[PDB]
Amino acid sequence: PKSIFYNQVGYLISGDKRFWIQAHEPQPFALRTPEGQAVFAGMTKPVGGNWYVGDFTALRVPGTYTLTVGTLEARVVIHRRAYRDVLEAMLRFFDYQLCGVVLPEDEAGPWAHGACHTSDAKVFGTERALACPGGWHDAGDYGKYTVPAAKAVADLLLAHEYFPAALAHVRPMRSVHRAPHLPPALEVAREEIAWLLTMQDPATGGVYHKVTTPSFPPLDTRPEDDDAPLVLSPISYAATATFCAAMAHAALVYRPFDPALSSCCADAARRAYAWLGAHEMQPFHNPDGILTGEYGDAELRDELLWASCALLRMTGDSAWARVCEPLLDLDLPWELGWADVALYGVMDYLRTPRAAVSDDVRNKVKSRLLRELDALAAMAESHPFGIPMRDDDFIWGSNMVLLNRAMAFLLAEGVGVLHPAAHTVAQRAADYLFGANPLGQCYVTGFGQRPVRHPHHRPSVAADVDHPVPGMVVGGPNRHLQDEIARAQLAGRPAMEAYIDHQDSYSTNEVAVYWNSPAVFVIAALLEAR
Ligand SMILES: [Ca+2]
Ligand SMILES: [Zn+2]
Repeated sequence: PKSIFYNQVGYLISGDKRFWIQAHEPQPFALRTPEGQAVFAGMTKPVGGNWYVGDFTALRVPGTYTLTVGTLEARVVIHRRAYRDVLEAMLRFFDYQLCGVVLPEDEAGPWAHGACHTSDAKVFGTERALACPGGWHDAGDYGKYTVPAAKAVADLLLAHEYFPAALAHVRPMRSVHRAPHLPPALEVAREEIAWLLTMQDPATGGVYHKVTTPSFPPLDTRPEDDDAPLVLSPISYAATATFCAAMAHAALVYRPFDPALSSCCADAARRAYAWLGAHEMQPFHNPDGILTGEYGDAELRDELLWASCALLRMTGDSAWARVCEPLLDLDLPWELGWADVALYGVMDYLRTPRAAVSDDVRNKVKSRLLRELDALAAMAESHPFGIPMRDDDFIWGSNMVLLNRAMAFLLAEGVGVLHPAAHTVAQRAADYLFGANPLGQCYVTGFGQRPVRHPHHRPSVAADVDHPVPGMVVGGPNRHLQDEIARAQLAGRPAMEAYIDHQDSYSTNEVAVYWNSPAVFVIAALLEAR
């Protein structure tokens, strides 16, 4: 497959521009207008392994150019807002996943419905029932889970706070949101917050782990065709803590837009934390008779960290610094979910007014955060595609691992922790996700020259349209070959090549709400840069 590897979505006018080829020496290259006029030229340079890169960043005039190097040819496009449409489709994906709510045909097209899982969820072990209407279907399945929901919400909320201008005029589905009509990111994220609120037991303040069917309906199964009884898995520490942090964050962001919802989230967060103080950290386990997504976790101190730090920033009360800061000194991995969420708390802590926290602890936190970014930067400098990844990092949901890492750079920039490689990593992450990889694969449905055509997504599989729901970020290459398709097809291939666009490859070609949400953040960042 001797080919030119590039960002198949496009390049920003004022953005960094790079293409990849396999070679053993530098080669001259050139870009020409559609009419054949040479407008740019340069030399490729080695970046490790068999890989060479070409840099045409200085080419600022928008349009479609013919890139030539050696005998190889490719067409790249430069646009003022090249990632405008893909960002829109990425946020619109959340509306496509909406549950218990009719999606109008004029907006949802061939994947329209219809109200799925309207059944009042029976609490596990009992006959009492609460109405738990979504909200979003988590992944390719239709299950709704509290823990990963908190990440998806937090990311979209963070995307709004950081890059409101880039998201200001993206349009979610028209007839599914209420008043006051919020900025698109907040307009979309509110739906998941609303469902999450109904997941909190008013009796104990605790939060149910997941409301799903007992088992997984077939890949072919339509949402409404899935009418199995809805189980309500027990309250868990992880569910309550992540709920608490997400609500405290929601209560803070939505205040100048929806004061009514802001008030409701704040009270829900406090009650949720009250539960944490009276219950031990117990790892969730699937109830007997439940085989849906467990989303378990044995380490729960980072959840408490996030919950504490979120309430710290929500209240601005230095009383929270007493519980936050000891947890911040722990050697927990500072990551962005869904299981390891410590960095979310770190950010809330750093975005808290300096007068409410300890200076020496704040300096230590900033110092560690920079070290972590330094390590990622070193990884990106060694990687041929400039992304903060090693071979053993390419596991289940490697694209989220990548995107979370790019997000960490951009988040830290917002709190005065500026690493010089931050915006380079952001572009490289987008390049990789949009085709700049050993497979030349655009890992987003409905975009690029080699798009994802057969994702592990039941609404997409159900419809016989031979093209899935657009704007879905798939899991990406997984070296552990954790499905029957991958183990047969992808055996022997390098980590970055451990992907296949097969609808039955759920460990490489699955989608998720918490996979699109960091994608929204990173892509919005690139558009905001202008
Ligand atoms: Ca954890
Ligand atoms: Zn549903």
